[PDB]
Amino acid sequence: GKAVIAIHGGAGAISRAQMSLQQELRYIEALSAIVETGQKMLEAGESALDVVTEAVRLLEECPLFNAGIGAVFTRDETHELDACVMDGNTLKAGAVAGVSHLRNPVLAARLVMEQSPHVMMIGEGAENFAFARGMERVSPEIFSTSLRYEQLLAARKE
Amino acid sequence: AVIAIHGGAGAMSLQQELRYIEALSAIVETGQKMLEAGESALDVVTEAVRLLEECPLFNAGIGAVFTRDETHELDACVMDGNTLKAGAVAGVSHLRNPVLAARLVMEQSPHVMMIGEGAENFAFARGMERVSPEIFSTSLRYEQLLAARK
Amino acid sequence: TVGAVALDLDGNLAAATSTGGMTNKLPGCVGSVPLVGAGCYANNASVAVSCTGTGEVFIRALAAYDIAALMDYGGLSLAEACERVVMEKLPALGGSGGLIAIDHEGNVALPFNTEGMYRAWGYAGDTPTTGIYRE
Amino acid sequence: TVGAVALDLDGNLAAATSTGGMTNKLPGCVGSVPLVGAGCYANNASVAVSCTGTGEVFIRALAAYDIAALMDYGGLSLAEACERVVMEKLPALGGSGGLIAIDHEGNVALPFNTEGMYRAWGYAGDTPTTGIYRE
Ligand code: NA
Ligand code: NA
Repeated sequence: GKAVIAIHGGAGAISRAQMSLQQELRYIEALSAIVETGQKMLEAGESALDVVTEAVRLLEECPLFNAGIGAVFTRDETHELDACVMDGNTLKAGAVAGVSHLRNPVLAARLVMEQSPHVMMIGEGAENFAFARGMERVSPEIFSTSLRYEQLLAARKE
Repeated sequence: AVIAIHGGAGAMSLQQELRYIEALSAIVETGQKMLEAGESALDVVTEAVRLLEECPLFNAGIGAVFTRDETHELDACVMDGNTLKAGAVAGVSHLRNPVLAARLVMEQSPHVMMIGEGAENFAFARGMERVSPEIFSTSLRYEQLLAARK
Repeated sequence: TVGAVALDLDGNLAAATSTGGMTNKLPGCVGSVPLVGAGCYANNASVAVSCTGTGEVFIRALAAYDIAALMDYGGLSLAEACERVVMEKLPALGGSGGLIAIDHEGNVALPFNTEGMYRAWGYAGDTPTTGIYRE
Repeated sequence: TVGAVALDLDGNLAAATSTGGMTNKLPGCVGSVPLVGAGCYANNASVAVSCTGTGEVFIRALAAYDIAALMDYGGLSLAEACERVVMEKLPALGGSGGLIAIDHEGNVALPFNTEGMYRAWGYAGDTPTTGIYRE
């Protein structure tokens, strides 16, 4: 077939009523840049696997989307992140759940895939594996944004 | 109405084999009796797996294998083919019967799966007992660890 | 939740998914995202899928593998497998959300049963399409 | 790793799976046992399955659900499905182990590709069968 990428940044209660065009455009511009980067890599002959990794790493970096930077808050005002990646060729996969000290959980998940005999690692166990592979440790404070903190307060009582 | 159980698949005196056979029989017999008495498939697979956890011969609850760091990390899951509800815990070290914790997740929470301390906190906050992970330790499985490292 | 699926020029499929989960979530809970066959699946013989929505449901339904199996075993088209899971099976289990999928033949589907899904897709050497709302 | 599968007098299937994992395992590792459709799956429409063995491979092949999808969508007998997964697809990914499965008609299958699976089964008010080694 023709080389192709699809991305998403989440489904649910998005109301036309609730947004301005300027607000909408911030999401369209983000989505367009990430899919355009993947279209460029695909066109240069990069693998699906490297393409889906960088796309999800960019959506993680993008503070508009609930992954890596801009992750939602837990009831304890922490962040706990999960990611997964699968290679349709080799049928190999990797995943992390419950990680708070890894900036790009889809990269930690690629690391589980490519540098371990395992598909899934969780918590400090997953973190300690990644740090041992030279992945850098962060504070979970790096993921915090006012937008997502505001949503937290709005959802609860003080 | 029927039950199957297993105690795991892998790579002996007769007396020794017989201990495994005996354990398996008593548990399949208990499950058959429950079925006959009209008990739910759900309650029957729970109790069968609880009895297999309690049996030190099998790698679940009491008799759990050792990690590289000589600790115990346990996983369980249960699924009801009627409602298609499910519950699972992974990486728990202070719950005697991970299958009962999996049931609790299925019944008392909106999530299918909880992990680690957060799985444990959910359970304790709902009256499930905290145990020392030492209680899973057996001599047979320790020596299998030392064998493995060699 | 965020995700990507790709077919490459070599004909390889891949899928990736990532999330911070639900605002106010219980520490230690795990939705479909990191679970192969629930939130993420790819197989060169069928489809690459990345999922977003009610984790409890996406797990119970094995949303992402269900697309694969429905195609591989069922003989459904991608459009058919996507409608079946997202518009029928997931709603009857109480599931809301959607997914992105690319099949081995390079067909793209972005189904969702919710009001919106932040999404984009493009063929290599083609202009991209973006979306928030239905249609 | 231990498991049980059951059909009751009301025609309900259920499955349960529990483990310590594998000796010497890297801390924070998670195999098929806690992952719905990998180590554990029950649906009254198809089958109940509990799996034991190479966790990574049972996840990648979604063994437990794959039995159900092969039966439901593929039209395989429980026997044919179990033979395909445990004898062909699991070893094709470099995995060994087996599973216990009961379909909604109450067929029983206990396939393994290993030297041994500690296993036992019986219809209600029948004497149980037990087994360690092959045949
Ligand atoms: Na982000
Ligand atoms: Na035991």
